[PDB]
Amino acid sequence: MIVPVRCFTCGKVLADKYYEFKKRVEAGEDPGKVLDDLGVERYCCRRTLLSHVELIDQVMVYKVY
Amino acid sequence: ATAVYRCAKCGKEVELDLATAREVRCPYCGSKILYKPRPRVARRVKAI
Amino acid sequence: MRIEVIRREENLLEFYLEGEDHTFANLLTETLHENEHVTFAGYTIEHPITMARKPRFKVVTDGKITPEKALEEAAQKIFDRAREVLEAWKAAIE
Amino acid sequence: YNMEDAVIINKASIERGLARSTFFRTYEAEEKRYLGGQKDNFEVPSPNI
Amino acid sequence: DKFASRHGQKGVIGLIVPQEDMPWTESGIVPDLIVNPHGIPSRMTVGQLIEAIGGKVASLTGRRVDGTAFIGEPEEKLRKELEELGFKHSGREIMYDGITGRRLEADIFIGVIYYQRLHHMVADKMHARSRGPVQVLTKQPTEGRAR
Amino acid sequence: FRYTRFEKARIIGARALQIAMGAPVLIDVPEGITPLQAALLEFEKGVIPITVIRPS
Amino acid sequence: VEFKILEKRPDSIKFIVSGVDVPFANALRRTILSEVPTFAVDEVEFLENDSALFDEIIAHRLAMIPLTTPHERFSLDALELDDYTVTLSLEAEGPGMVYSGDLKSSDGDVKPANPNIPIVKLAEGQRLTFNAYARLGRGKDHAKWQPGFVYYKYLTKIHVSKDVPDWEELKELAERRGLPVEESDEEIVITTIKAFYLPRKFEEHMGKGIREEIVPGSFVFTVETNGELPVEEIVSIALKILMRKSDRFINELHKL
Amino acid sequence: TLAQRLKGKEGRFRGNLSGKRVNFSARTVISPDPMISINEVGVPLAVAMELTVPEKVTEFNYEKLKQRVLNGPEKYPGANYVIDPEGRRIRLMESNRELIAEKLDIGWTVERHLEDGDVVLFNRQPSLHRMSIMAHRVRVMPYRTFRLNLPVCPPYNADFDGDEMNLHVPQTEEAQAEAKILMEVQNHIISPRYGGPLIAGIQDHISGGYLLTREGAYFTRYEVEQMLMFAGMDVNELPEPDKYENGEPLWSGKTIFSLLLPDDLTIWYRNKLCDEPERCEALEKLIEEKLIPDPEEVRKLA
Ligand SMILES: [Mg+2]
Ligand SMILES: [Zn+2]
Ligand SMILES: [Zn+2]
Repeated sequence: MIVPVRCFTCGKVLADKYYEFKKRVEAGEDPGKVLDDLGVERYCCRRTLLSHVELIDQVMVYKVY
Repeated sequence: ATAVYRCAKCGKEVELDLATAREVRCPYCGSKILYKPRPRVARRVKAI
Repeated sequence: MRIEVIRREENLLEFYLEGEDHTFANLLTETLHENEHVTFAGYTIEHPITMARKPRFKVVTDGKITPEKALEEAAQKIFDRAREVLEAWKAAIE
Repeated sequence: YNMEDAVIINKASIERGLARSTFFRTYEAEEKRYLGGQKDNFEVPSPNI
Repeated sequence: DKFASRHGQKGVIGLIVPQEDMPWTESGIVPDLIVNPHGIPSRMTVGQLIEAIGGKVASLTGRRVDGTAFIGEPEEKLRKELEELGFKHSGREIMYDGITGRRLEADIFIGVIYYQRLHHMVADKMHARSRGPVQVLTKQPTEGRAR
Repeated sequence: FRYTRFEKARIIGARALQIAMGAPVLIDVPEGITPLQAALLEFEKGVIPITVIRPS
Repeated sequence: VEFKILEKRPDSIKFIVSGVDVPFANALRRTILSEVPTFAVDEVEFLENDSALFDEIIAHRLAMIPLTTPHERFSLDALELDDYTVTLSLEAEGPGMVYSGDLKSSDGDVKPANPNIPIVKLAEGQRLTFNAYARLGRGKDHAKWQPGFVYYKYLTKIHVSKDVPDWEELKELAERRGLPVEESDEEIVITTIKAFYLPRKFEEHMGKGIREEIVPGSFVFTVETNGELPVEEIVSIALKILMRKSDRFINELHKL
Repeated sequence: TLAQRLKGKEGRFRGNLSGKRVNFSARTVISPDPMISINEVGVPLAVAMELTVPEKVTEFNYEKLKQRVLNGPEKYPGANYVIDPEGRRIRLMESNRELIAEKLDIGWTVERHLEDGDVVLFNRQPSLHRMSIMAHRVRVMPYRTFRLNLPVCPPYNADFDGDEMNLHVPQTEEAQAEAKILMEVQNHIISPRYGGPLIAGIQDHISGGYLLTREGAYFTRYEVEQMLMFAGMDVNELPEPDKYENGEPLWSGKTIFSLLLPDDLTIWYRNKLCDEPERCEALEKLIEEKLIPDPEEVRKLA
């Protein structure tokens, strides 16, 4: 539901640059170039960033207490 | 043996005694479903 | 580190090395292979779960030197090589 | 260890949160009322009982 | 723990191998899963290989690969873009052994495959009874694991 | 004369049952083995006293 | 032993090691991966947690946060790590997003390296308060203690004969991919400092037209860090750990 | 009514008399384990600390059983119950753990935890043949799943795609002896259905054997030593290398495979890799004439 902190393969941190990547993707730019300029070169980290979908915003609306 | 409870919908604190409760509900909004609040005693969770 | 001798012969030494993994085991085995007086030098892990940290080593020499001396020489060679690589790495940046 | 349809997983990947799952089980308790006014009570049972 | 691919390839975890012991490719990629090569051709599962190629292509390019039936991206096109990305057409990569450290004599096929964890976990399936409750009728052990 | 698998299993079971509730071992023991292992070593040493009755 | 540095970045280093064999390179890689110790969150004491994420998920996310390791104070090369505990206290109230930089560390030098790591989103009326206890550990026990990533490849030279058709395409592809290419009057030599794979049209020449040789005792190493330790100090720490392991083995042999 | 209680699959005769639920049994998923022998089964620690073997206290196992009692049920290797000679069963808790241990004597019974070398039954359902259950040896590992050696899988008709297997622990000494002698794994290698090998190598075993024994397959000294150590072979000294390449010795895979076979073994046949019958016919003819062909002569036309 939230972006993982590190890549599952090598442990490279990706949560810092995920929201910038998502914002640039919504602007219409090619996600490959966005990943390239963000330092995400290995396709395992690219797998982690691309395949992740944000869902925590739809879980926060259901309060539990 | 009365205790404080949290409402499911409004979320405000609801106070009632379950031992001698003729009916358990939130008087503020009429909701009949309540949540038991988490205790403030510190709990320790192992990181992975 | 701990050494537990299982079988000892006139030229053979078999021992468990508790607290170690494939890294130092492979390094020591190859360093022993670098020695010409060691006829046989092998290591194994009998189970990657129960005893993944307890490799078993078998060292058989030709009789010129004891297997313990060969293992000590291999460890000293590993230490010297690591020191040389560390010094080269420090000189590379500085 | 991947023989006969088996698979091998990475320890670091598992420790990094890959394929991590949580299992929820829900239990229910009802303060049922019996004949003659007898009913269940929600309280910590005494050791004497 | 039961893990299954989307093409009917299923199995339990055989070993939790540490990352230092796992092999890695020349590009610096350590696989998150290792499957036996014997199961791929016996069950005639080429869609798994096509999905691995498409997943690698999608990860490298950043664009999701369409896998729809009869209108999906052709396999040959996927191999073409994989070649244009700097990788081998077949998806094979030069891998080094994680224990010995030497280069493997065969180029290993590594790609991104969607693997899902199933609810048939070993935590809810392990049962162990020595002695306990018995049936009131036959004086025999009870049914199931809950009791 | 040879011992069948069923006869050998029956002899070992009887010897282990005897050892469990008495019947001191006729041979040395490794100080920690189970009575089944004691019966196995007794059979391996050829010292068992139990015979097999065969119809004739 | 000769060291040649190819690329240096504030989070990574790619270099060439010469004079060492395959077992030594593998041992160095494994020592960097699993033996080099760093600071990671080991335990979490929770006071309040009203977020969507569970306690275990938040604790695991905290464990994945890289923490700076003061290698000067703590002898990271020792076989026994110091039992020092660093407390990072967080007390945040929603709505908003909890970042790694909001943690208040009890030690100045032991702090999260990346202060822009999201942890959890808090809605209105949701608050999160905890104390995370971090201690030194090795990557062989958990992935949270890994200083980063490390790999190496064989330093291989690819000789392409000029009789092979479209050799200029291979030369320009290698030049585009940042590989050192030397040109002679009979063949072209490509130094594979990165992962280089020949196209399908050149696969038929891999036996007699295009050849690949492995430089004996030379490897290309790439080590990337997540900010816990300087990328130059990780190799030195791993080599010192190997030296300490050799000394301990010598001592054990003398005791035996 | 009574007729339906007696008859049917769920009836007393079938569901309660011919077959019934038993005690001291476990059941969980199986995972591969080539590192253990065909005689061994991977028993989880949680399963081992639950299933108990009742061992009578004798003059030779008194110290071991006393240590098991002193360990308790929460420490491995320990014990769960103690039965006096008169016949009262006492469960071992923390309070009476030392008191019962001090009271232990000859004739007492200790329900100790599953230890290494213990004989247990390993059955997979459905049991179509008598080879569907065999008596293995307990190997205790700290994980959760069962572990079974791969060559024993074809007897069980079991893969590792979520297969569930059961384990039965014999209690009486006679049952343990019967399991050890009759239903041991190595005693049922040959299938009685067709008189051929049932416990046999499959898949990766066959592929690795082909890769090792194929023509042109050579290995370095380090690789040969590593595989000898991995296979647990008692090869103290390496054999003479077959050839030297680039100044280093090389060993043929056939030479390494020959160390497995007994020194007095001689057999010739044709395998499934036959597509040039001329060479096979020449080899058969050469064997037929001399009956002891020279190894150099065989290798010339191998
Ligand atoms: Mg199956
Ligand atoms: Zn990655
Ligand atoms: Zn309310």
